[PDB]
Order: sequence, then C-alpha cells, then structure tokens
Amino acid sequence: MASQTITVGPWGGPGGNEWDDGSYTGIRIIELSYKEAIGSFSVIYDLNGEPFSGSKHTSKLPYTNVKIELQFPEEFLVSVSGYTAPFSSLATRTPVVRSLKFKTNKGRTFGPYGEEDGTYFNLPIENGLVVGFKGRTGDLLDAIGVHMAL
Amino acid sequence: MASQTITVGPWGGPGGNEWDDGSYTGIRIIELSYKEAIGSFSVIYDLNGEPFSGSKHTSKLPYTNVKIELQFPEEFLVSVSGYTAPFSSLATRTPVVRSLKFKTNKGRTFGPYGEEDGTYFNLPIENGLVVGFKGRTGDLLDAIGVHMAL
Amino acid sequence: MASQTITVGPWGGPGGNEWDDGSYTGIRIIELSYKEAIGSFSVIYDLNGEPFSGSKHTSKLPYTNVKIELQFPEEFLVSVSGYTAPFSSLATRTPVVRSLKFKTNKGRTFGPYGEEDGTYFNLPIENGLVVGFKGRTGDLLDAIGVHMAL
Amino acid sequence: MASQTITVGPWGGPGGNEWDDGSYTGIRIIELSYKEAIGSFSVIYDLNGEPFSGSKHTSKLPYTNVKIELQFPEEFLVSVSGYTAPFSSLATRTPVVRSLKFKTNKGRTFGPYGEEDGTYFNLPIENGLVVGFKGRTGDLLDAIGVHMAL
Repeated sequence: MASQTITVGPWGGPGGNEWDDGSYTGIRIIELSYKEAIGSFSVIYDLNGEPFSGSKHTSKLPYTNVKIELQFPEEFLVSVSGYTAPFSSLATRTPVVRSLKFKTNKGRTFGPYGEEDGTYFNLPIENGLVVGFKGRTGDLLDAIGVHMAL
Repeated sequence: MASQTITVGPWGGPGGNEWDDGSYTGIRIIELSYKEAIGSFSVIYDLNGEPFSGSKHTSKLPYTNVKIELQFPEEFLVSVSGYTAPFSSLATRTPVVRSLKFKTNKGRTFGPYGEEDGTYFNLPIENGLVVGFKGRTGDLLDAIGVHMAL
Repeated sequence: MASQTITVGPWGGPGGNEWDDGSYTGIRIIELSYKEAIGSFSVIYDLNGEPFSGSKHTSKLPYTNVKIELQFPEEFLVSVSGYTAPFSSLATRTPVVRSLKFKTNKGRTFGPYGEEDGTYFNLPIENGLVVGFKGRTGDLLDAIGVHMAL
Repeated sequence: MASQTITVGPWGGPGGNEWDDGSYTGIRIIELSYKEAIGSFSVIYDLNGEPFSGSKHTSKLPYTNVKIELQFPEEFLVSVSGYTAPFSSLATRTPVVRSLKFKTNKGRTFGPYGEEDGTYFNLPIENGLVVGFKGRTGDLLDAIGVHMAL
C-alpha cells in the first residue's frame, strides 16, 4: 500500500533472517566484512541530499572490515556481482554469499571481497540506479538483492 | 544524477524561501497553520515503514494549528486541492496559498483550511501516491508542489 | 496485472464515452478541434523512437482543426491547462472541456483553443513527462486526464 | 529526452549487431530458436492491452523453433536465466548466448533451451515486470538484456 521499487534477487540461499533496508535516493558508502565468505553488510544511503545510515547487518565473525566510499552523486554503481555456494564451516549446506564485487560508472572496481567459489551472479546496470539493498543474515550474509529506480 | 520522482505544481506565487522535502515512501501526518491563508506546513513522512519528520516550514504568524493524521499505510491521499490569490497586506501583493483541502482513499476529507478565495487548483490522483512535498514559505505558504511515485 | 503509470485527472464531467490511450514513450503530435468547446482530441505518440497513432476521438461537429507538432524529442510538454463548464446546447448541465492550452520546455504556448469559460484547471509539470492521455468523448471532449512517467 | 525504463544486462558477448526492441506494457509471446546455442529471438509484446509485434532477430542456422505463450496478463516472467560461452562453431572466441530459461509467477518453466555450457546468469524478479528486450545478434544471439517497469 506504500511506495515500491523494482526489486531483483535475491542471490544466495534461504538461511538466516530476511532484512530489507528499503529504498532511498542513492548510495554513498557500502561497508562489509569478509574472509572465506561475506559476513557483515551495511550501507550509508543518500536520502534527498543528506546521508542516512541503514541498519547494521553485522556478523560476529573475525573478518576483515571494508569501506567503499563512492563520489556521490556523480559516481554510482553500474555492476553488482559475486559468488554463492555452501560453506563447509556452517552446520548445513545452505548456500551463502561467498564473494561480492562492485563497479562504478567512473571505472572503479571494488573487490572481489571473500572467495570466488561456487555459482557466479552478475547484475550489469545499463540504465537506472541502485537505491536500496535487501538480504538475509544469520551468522553471515546468506543472500543479497537490490532495489532499483530511475 | 541521484534518484528522482515526478513533480507537479507548484501552485501559488513566486515569493518566499524555497524548500523541498524530497521524496519518501508515504505520508503519515500533515501539520499546517491557517487563518486568512495557509501559514506553516510540515510533514511526518513514512520512510520504509518508520516515521521520518520533514523539516519544519513554519510561519511566524499566530495562526490556528491543525494536525492531519492518516491511518497509514492503508489510508493515503487521492486529492490535493485549494485556492491561490494575492495577499493584499504585503507590498508585493504576491499570490499565496489561501486554502488547502485533502481527500483520502477511505473517503475522509480534511479541510478546507484557510479561505476559499482566488483561483481554485485540484490534483485528482487516480493511480500513484504522494511521496513528498516542495514549496516556498515567507510569512505565509507562497506555493506548494507534490512529488509522486508508483 | 500489466505495467502502470502515475495517472492524474480527469478534469471535466462524466458525460460521453470513456477512453484511455494507455502509455507510451512521449508525445509527437496533438490533433484537436474547437469552437465554443473542444470537439475532437487525438494524439500521435512516440513509441521507442517511432510514431504510434493513438485511437481517434473525433467529433462530428464542424469545428476548426488544429495540428500541434512538437519538436520531439527535445521539446515536450511542461503544462496542460484549460477550462471546464457546461455547454448550453446539451440536455444536462454536465461539464465538458471548454478550453485547452499546452506549454512546452522550449517556451512555446499553444492555445487557448475553445472558450475560457468556467473552472480553470492547471497541471504544471516540474519534473517528468506526459506519456499518455485518457478522456471522455461524446460530441465534445467531456473530460481529459494524463499518464506520467520519468 | 524521452521516457525511460530500468535496463539490466546484457549477458553475453560484444559481437553481432546491437538491437533494442524498447519498452511496452508486458509480454505475450517469446519465440526463439535453439540447438547448441540460441539462434533466433523475437517477441510479441503487450502494448496497452493489445498485441504489438517486436522486430524479428532471426538466425539462418537450422535450429529448433519454440514458442512461449504466456497467459497474459495474469501470468508474467519472474525469472530469466541462461548460459553464455564461446562457441567452437564460430570463427571468433567472443561469448554468445548458449542457453535460455524462463519462469513465471504461475509456476511454469520454459526451457532450458540450447546447451547449458559456460557461465550461468540469473535475474530473479521479486517486484516488477519485464517490459522489453534488447540484445546483440550476428549469425546467432550474442547477448540479451531486459527492460523493467512497475
């Protein structure tokens, strides 16, 4: 009944708990953690020209934390890609996000973070903007998906 | 370069301080002041299921204050209408928003607030949602416009 | 259901037969007739860089024909306005579109066509495009509305 | 300057000649040819409730033709997936579309068609509609991408 955006994904598995940051006006900063898989994931959005911090989707695992700072508004994502697969450290074979990689319209590449093991996924954007993330997190990132707008 | 919505209007005159709340996912509360014209105007938006207070656009004039509380998300605006006309007691005789009235999908009418003098305007929304307001305010609400999505 | 657009209006009365051209990529030509009111109203749309003729909504009345050819794609509408009121030679006081006027981003005004009698309506477009018309036609244009997209 | 949709992909290689059907209001029929790779690809779109013929992107190769007829409007795509890879029958190592598969909101799957060799791609759609295709076609289908709307 409230406003909606085109949403694609998720890529990954059905474990963890779903979260959805919803939609905003663009992306300023992406933060994540990684080792053999992706752990934490959080975003600072643009909301009508000011930063807005999304909720944190934190992993307690001892991973490396990274920060991707885009030159907003002139720089934005044109590609989200990665790999999904079971991870043998978990108690089950549920597929999780093993790797993530981002590319921008200014020709910068961020990543790959994690391990490129399993099934590649790739979302090239020819026209339009990522405006929001949604996903699934348990101990780590089980799945990821994107809201898009013009 | 950032995400955009359809913007219609403004209705009213050219004077006053320009403002633009930008766009959100819906409307929870509208607060305005009125007497001979509309004075203050501010909104508590929905942003992805949580309230978000927009900036206040307060008139310094001692007017009657009113709070319009919609049963969000099931109830939302289907019509924005009112009247614009010069406000004779300013030197510039500039047109301002003299009256506003709001109708909802649930058949509730809020208003008219102010005086029904001058040029009537009406935005009947058959499909889509109001997701943001913009305008101009000096001593009074000089003009108001609307962002739409869906 | 199928793809949708923001839809506003209609302005006018509930007489005549309803029609909806649906949505396209833009507006290339507006064809109308007029005298004391608007008679015929039909549109040549853009569809993906080629013209597409909307259904004809023609009046049999011996009115003056107008053909408005926009400089598509660089020139597009920024305002649709007009007047609605009853028309004395009908069996009921049902309101019809007495006048129309169109303005473009290049500064061109087309109109008024018809007679500026009754209640003024005005749709200023600050951001977005008209991508389709809907309306009601009997012997005259009883009502007119618009589909909008970014 | 004209109206626009979110465009994702293409998936495939840089060879062949660029084509773009543009956008419409939904999909009625997809017809393609296949054997070890995808040859022909063309679509009957919905445009405001009536069928619209897309341009044919046909291959001369002796492949099997198949017609995917959806129960439009109640049935629509919720996934487009396939495989892209070099093809040893060609005089270039450029990747091409080796296989395609479609799924609908009514639980039907069409495909896989062609050969599942190389790099999998997958566009799951949680919210929104495919409203158009674009791609590259030489002797066969080098690449495929999609236009989306709400």
